[PDB]
Amino acid sequence: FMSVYHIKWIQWKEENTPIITQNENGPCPLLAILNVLLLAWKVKLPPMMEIITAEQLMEYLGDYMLDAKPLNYEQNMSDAMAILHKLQTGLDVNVRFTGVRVFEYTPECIVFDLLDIPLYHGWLVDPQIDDIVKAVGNCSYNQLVEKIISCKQSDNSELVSEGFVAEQFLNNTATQLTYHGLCELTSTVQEGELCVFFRNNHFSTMTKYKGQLYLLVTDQGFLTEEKVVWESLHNVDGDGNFCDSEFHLRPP
Ligand SMILES: [Cl-]
Repeated sequence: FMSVYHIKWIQWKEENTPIITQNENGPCPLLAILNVLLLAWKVKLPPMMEIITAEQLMEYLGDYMLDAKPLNYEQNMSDAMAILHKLQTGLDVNVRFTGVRVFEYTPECIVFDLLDIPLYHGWLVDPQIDDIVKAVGNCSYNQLVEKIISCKQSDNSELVSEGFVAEQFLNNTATQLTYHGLCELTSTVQEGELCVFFRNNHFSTMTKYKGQLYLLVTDQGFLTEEKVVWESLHNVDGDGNFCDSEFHLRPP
């Protein structure tokens, strides 16, 4: 399977900087990870370049690992390279609902750790609602759907309660971003940090500028719109504000 991606050239901190736009693959982890490294100027593309294969994207990412090498790192780099192909053949990312950096460990955590790129989500139980805090506890998404099923079958009333309360949480927060998650993300990401944001099995490049969270606009529809670079993340539901590469509102 050969995939081709269109490169958008933007002015990022007053320097000519490429971003990879999504094709049929959509907002896959590979684009979100690459775009962090391109914006950080840790990977440079040829100034010509308009188009790039998934294969070349992979070569660039693996070359960046051998170049950023500073015996066991060899194993980890090799394991990361094998795992790196899962970044195109599905990533099973499993959040916990207790913190913006908390996920169930899967071997793909090897890639983010070796690349030293932070991974975040904002699917967070509101700590002010005690029955949800207790019902969800430390569950991963996958553990909670299992807990719901087990707990509804229980002869113990309390456990049947936690089951229904956990189901209510999943139904009511099905967008996979909560207001509390958005607040914890905003205060946790540092000014100018480049990072990956996980929501609804989609990966986005995220930054913070003057206290405000933005997602990099990767949608193919905006390839020639130089003034659409960032989208504000300021609410759980509805569209953010489209901004240029300097975070100013795109004129209507
Ligand atoms: Cl800036």
